[PDB]
Amino acid sequence: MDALESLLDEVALEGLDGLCLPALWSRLETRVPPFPLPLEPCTQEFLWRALATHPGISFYEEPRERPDLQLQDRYEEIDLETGILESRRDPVALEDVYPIHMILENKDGIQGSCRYFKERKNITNDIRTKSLQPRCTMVEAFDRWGKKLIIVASQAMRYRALIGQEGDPDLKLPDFSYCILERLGRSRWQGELQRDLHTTAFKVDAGKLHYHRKILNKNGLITMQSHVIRLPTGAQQHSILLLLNRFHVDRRSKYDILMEKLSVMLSTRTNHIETLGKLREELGLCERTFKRLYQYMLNAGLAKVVSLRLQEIHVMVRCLKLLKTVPPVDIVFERDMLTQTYDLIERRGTKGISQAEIRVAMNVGKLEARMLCRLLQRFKVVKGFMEDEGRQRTTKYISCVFAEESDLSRQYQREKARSELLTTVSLAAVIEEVRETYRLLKRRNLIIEAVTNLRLIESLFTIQKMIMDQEKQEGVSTKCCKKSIVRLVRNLSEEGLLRLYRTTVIQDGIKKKVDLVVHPSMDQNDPLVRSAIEQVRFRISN
Amino acid sequence: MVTRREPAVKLQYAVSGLEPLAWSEDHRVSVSTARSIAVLELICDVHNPGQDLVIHRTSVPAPLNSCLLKVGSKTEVAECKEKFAASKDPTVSQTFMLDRVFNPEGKALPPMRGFKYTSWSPMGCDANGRCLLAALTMDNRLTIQANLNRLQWVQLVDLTEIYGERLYETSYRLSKNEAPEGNLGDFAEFQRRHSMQTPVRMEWSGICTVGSVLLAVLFENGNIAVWQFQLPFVGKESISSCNTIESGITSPSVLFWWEYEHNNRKMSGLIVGSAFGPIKILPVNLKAVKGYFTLRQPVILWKEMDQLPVHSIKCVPLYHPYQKCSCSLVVAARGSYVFWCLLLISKAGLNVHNSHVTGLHSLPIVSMTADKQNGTVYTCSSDGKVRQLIPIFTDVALKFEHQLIKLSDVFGSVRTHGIAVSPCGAYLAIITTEGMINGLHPVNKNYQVQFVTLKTFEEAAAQLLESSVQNLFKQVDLIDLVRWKILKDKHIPQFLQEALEKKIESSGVTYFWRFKLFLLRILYQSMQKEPMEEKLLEIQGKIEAVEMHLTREHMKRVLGEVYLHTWITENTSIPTRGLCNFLMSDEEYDDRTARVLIGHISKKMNKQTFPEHCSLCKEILPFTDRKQAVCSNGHIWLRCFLTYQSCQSLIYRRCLLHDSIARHPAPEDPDWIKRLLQSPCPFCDSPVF
Amino acid sequence: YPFQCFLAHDQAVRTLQWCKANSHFLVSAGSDRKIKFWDLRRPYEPINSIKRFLSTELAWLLPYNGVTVAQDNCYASYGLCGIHYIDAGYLGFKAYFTAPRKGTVWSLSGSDWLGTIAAGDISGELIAAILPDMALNPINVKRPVERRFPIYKADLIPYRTYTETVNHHYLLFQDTDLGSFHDLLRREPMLRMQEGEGHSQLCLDRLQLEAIHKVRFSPNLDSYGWLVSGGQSGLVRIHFVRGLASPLGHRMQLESRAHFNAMFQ
DNA sequence: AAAGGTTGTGGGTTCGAGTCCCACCAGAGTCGCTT
DNA sequence: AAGCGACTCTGGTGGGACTCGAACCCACAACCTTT
Ligand SMILES: [Zn+2]
Ligand SMILES: [Zn+2]
Repeated sequence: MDALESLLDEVALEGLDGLCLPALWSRLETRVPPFPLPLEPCTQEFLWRALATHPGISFYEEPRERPDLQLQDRYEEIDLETGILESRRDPVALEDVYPIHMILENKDGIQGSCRYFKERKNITNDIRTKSLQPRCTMVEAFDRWGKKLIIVASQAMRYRALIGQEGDPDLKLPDFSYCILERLGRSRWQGELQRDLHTTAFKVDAGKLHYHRKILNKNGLITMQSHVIRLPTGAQQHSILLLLNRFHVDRRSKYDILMEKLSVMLSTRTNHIETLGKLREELGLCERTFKRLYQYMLNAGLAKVVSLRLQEIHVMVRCLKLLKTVPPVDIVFERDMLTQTYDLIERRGTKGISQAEIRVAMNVGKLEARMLCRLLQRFKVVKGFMEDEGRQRTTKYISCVFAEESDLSRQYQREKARSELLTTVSLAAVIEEVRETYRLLKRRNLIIEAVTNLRLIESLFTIQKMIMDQEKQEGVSTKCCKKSIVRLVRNLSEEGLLRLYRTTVIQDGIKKKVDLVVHPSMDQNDPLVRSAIEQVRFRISN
Repeated sequence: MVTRREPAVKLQYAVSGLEPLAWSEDHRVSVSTARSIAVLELICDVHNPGQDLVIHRTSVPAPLNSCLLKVGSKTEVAECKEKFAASKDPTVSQTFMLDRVFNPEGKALPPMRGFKYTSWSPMGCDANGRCLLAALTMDNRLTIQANLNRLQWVQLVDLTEIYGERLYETSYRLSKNEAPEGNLGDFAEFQRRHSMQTPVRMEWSGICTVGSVLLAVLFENGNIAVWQFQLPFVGKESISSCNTIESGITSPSVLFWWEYEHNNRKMSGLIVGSAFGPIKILPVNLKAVKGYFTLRQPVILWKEMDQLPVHSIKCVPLYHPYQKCSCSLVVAARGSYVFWCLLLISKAGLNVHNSHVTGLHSLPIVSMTADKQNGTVYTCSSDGKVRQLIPIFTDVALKFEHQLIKLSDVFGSVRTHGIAVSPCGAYLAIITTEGMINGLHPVNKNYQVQFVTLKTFEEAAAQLLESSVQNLFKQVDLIDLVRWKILKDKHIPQFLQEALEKKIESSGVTYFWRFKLFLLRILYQSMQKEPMEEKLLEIQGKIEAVEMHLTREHMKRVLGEVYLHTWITENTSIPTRGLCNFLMSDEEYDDRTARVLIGHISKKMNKQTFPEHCSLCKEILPFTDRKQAVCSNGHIWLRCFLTYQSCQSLIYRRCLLHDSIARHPAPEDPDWIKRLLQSPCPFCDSPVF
Repeated sequence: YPFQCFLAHDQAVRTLQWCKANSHFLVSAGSDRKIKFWDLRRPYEPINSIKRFLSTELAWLLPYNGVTVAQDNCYASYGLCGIHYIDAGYLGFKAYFTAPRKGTVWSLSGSDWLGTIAAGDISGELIAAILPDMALNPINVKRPVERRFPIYKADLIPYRTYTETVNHHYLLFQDTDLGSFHDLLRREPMLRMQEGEGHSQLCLDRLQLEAIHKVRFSPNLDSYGWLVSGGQSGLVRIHFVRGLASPLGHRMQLESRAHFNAMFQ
């Protein structure tokens, strides 16, 4: 890319927040591919004239001086063991130069983040004539305004810098989705991690960031990778890396580069077998690193656990072997769509059909099938039962001919009555007290039984394990999440059907979270919870 | 032969208007759509290894303000509109309230600001060497658009605005004695003043010789306005005339230019087709240019008035093998049929033959394209059939033989809203949409542009070797087929290499050296951009060698013109002695013609140095190397690849491929280098802009 | 074979009306639930597309610039389904809700001579409605219910397939006294209709044997006040709307008789 | 004796569902001016 | 008075966007788990 365009591109790769003059030189000096000129003081005046004479660039005075940029370099890019680790090595999270303040619903359609967008004033006509002749030298401009001078490229230039030449300018994005893309852009070759965007850039639910990121993936403006953060804990964290397509580079990983070497080694060894120790010794690896590689190769399905006698390799020795529904409805001329939809639902009968499965069967839009379901419910001809499958609490719809006799009805009615029994049987180191569907009522009832039969239960894991086995005996393929249980236990706490007691006990230099759950009939002073604390501290003792 | 090319292009907005896809001589594809014109620019990218079509995307925005055709005073028209809308006659009142020409915007009417039609000019019409885009909205705003910088289209002129004023200044009379100033308060005269300036369709002429181009605009009442533009077109300043000819054709549907040559005599006319069926060529009786001349009397191509609307017209120059003379073939889409007519000047004057090629489609033809080099016709209908239709010469006139191309086999069940063909017939571009799925309607509609290969690589390679036009940019669509093969197979196919070496040996014109440079640069990209490192160094050495050859030939031609015009003793705009030194620098090339030329120049050159100075220093630039100049302070200035002057200006020109750079001409430059600076890029023949 | 075809709708085009006052214009509605007005000189873009509920039939009464629409109820908000007049767009009025209906209106017919409209429902009711002069803004029509009346309603009276329904039910046709509309809003057929509107629930466990499928006013000046209708029963019924027949129709019938008898003999 | 597959954990990903809330609608009410 | 045509004032629903609840996934330490 040409030097003069690389300048204007760098001005446009910052967002609507723009650049200070010292930031611009810092951006050019840190550019990849390298900036062609030496950026001498005379050159800085030449480039300043190239900005002032360009009609798309515009200049503002902001109410307060901006901070200077940090060394942005995100990654370690070294190791003392074989290879190198390019995991994120955290700089100090100093005060962000570019805090997110989205320009919502703009009548001119310009978009981005700018904390001063309503407060800064244009000084274009002070820096240049309307004939685009520059009125100030760079040194005069920086003397007069300093960091308060802010350079911004036109929206057309900024959006182009995000989509490249192959990208389509006609595509409008939601302001939040654009501000994600703009937040990627200013990161250049080292994209923002999705973790960090929702945690500290946008400060939102991970669901919100994912949802708004969807459109950027759908139109293909960004590239997705898994990436690794090396914490000061020494443990290392998985997170998503977002790279704007211009800046995409396929990032490798220590375990990836080392598993390739093991794959090359085992695939070039004509047996595809070696003992773990030699697989380590040929790479100089420690067992702590290598056991990850072994289990990754196994979990990738590339290899199999094998053991052979030493006389078979030439005492048993551990080795690795490498090895690698509803039919569509024909709409009739002669009946209305409500009649025809009811005819469908009766054909399904006792099992019912979902709104999404109706939609596909009826060949209608999402909003159209929604109105069909709404009307038939309001007409009282069809009845709706919630059913949890996968991640989704769908509704299944059954006609009132079969609804009462449906399994969904019968199972739900049993668990409702069983719940009414189990509720009405209720009686009339430093502990802290915390603040419908068939399967959901089953899980509620099972916990209420447990706290009724065992007035204390020692951990949320014990609750989960019995629930997991109970659902597995029923044959449920999904596996119950910890958060689902603890949110469920929170619901029962607000209904007052149990207490959950939490603390950390400390013993022999180690600490354990306790998370006792007890029947409401006892408070944290009861000898039973004290006995539970003691017997936990006992088994935690060295 | 027909297979899909990899990138489908997504469109954000509904495809809109008449015959909505076109492919310019400049390899920009425009689709007219409800909110923009999307322009797809095909680049033979030499900087990346990706096998897809490298499509750069730009768009013309739809206008923000609705267009009112001027029919009277602002108050006089307002009282008339009230009169008609309030009329108690159902016919007058509903004719006013339904017809959108009288009602371009309203309280509950959707604005018609999307595009009705688009036409691409010939090359060389823009201020750069490029073509202009004529764009017509559905509210009858006709505009001329250009992309002067790469990023943004700008409107150069609105022709409806000018024509409305020029009609108003003549009280809507073309001949001032011929009609009264009829009262606007009469619905027939009211309708007429709208009808007489509502554009249907428009087409550009070829380049008339100073260059000029005509634009003919067809109006609903059968008037045609022939605009004349001076070139390069820069706005209202370049509009040399507007003249209106009364075709008299009722309900004219479509227009095309006829231009033809026999015995080196130029002739031309306008061919016009009615929505009610007939087709006629008008003599263009009025024009100002002296080199052209015009047909003497109208000829009727189809007379029947069968009410099959003439939806499209195309024509192609041919040479008839048996009549042993040049002839023009006209093809016109008429309902579901293709009408064809062959026009042949002879001693009898025009000899004319016509027929309908029949059985092509079971629905009306929605678009048509002509392969200008062969007369191959393509035709399309919304059932997704596309039919290739080959003209076969007959001892007199023609026969047409045709075959379906199964888009089903490449895209599945699909609707096709338009087709276009690349200037060399390399690709067919198709506006595809979701088709009927086993008789069900698709739930959601999403327009796309998709491309299919019309030619094999071997035919594209052969046609480039035997190319009569001998400019790569005229043939980007063929060298893209060659490019795709090289990137796919990571080697240059041997027969192409051998044949190209034979051409370079036997002819050696710089076109073949440019073709070699293309193959080698695409080869370098193919092999992942230490035997691979040794191979990379080898072929990069070959690129540098042929790149150096093309440089010497251009430098020789530049000095081979400095010698011809009056000696620029002030050395004003060419580093003449530096170029002479650079050419003499090696004895490796024996060309005595250069070595004596630099002899004659160096004999004639001044002993005064007149050196080039670095503007950041006022210190000399030595002229060490082709690409760039440097000074002791370390500044680096690119050199103009057309004149080797250093591009020290804050704005300078860049090749379409960014392979080369050029300086802007200045008033101090003599005419001959102001002409030299209009040359295409010496390495890639692309516009340097 | 056709001279012209164009892809009017993205889904089955269920109904057409061609403009009487100027035949350059046509309207169509399709099961994409758009009403599209067309200029047949310029078919590439409709004059106006209005997205609406799914519609079964259209009527274009000569004197009014817009079209009156009969809906299939499957996408309308409950209590807002029925029959709407929709201006083609220059006057810019909102849609005029001429009649609420619970069921789908299967068929619609505008009498040009009467300026009234008649509509048949799967409820088995036939209503008629008088439109206001739609050159004038409908929002002033502060109580549209005074402008509509039932012609008849068919009830099944006990006595999924035809024989099982016919063996166990009969059709009670209840006919309005169309002789005059005095005290209309207090007469039992209007109360019966008004208790039908909004509140009544559609029946889906039967053949719909009462449903009315076509309605047609006479286009002829002779019999201009007559209507015919028929439905799933295969019965076809004829009615004279005596209250809308009028002295001007008699005046015009006799003068037209005289002119006709002079022209043909 | 003498040690590794097997598992639970804090947090992020993501997938399709139902929910939101604003604009619009249909009806009834207000009342300045007219009749 | 009785009447009219804007101008409101009042309950109800859907359109697209978006909160919601769930399982699914990383990589680690814990150690149960094995000859
Ligand atoms: Zn210098
Ligand atoms: Zn070039």
